Amino acid sequence: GSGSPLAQQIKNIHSFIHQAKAAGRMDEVRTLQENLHQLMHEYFQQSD
Amino acid sequence: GSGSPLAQQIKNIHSFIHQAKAAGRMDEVRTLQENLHQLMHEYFQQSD
Ligand SMILES: [Co+2]
Ligand SMILES: [Co+2]
Repeated sequence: GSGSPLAQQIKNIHSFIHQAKAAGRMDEVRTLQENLHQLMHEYFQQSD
Repeated sequence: GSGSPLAQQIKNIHSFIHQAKAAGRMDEVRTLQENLHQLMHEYFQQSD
């Protein structure tokens, strides 16, 4: 594929984590970290 | 690609975060999250 949709979502969530910290919303940071974790599982597949 | 040496380091650090959490070492989780953050900046060539 040429869209790299998951890489784009990862980049966005990364940015959103810094923004939530800057807003004083560490609660939102936690949820976004969980979201980033899931995306990393989708993107970085464990493989032989 | 997702199989580069850098991707392997990301996979490793990700696993180490789970292990540190299991050990109750949230201090180590934080340091490892900072390391993951840097690797993601390298891999996705993102700036803050
Ligand atoms: Co995981
Ligand atoms: Co960053």
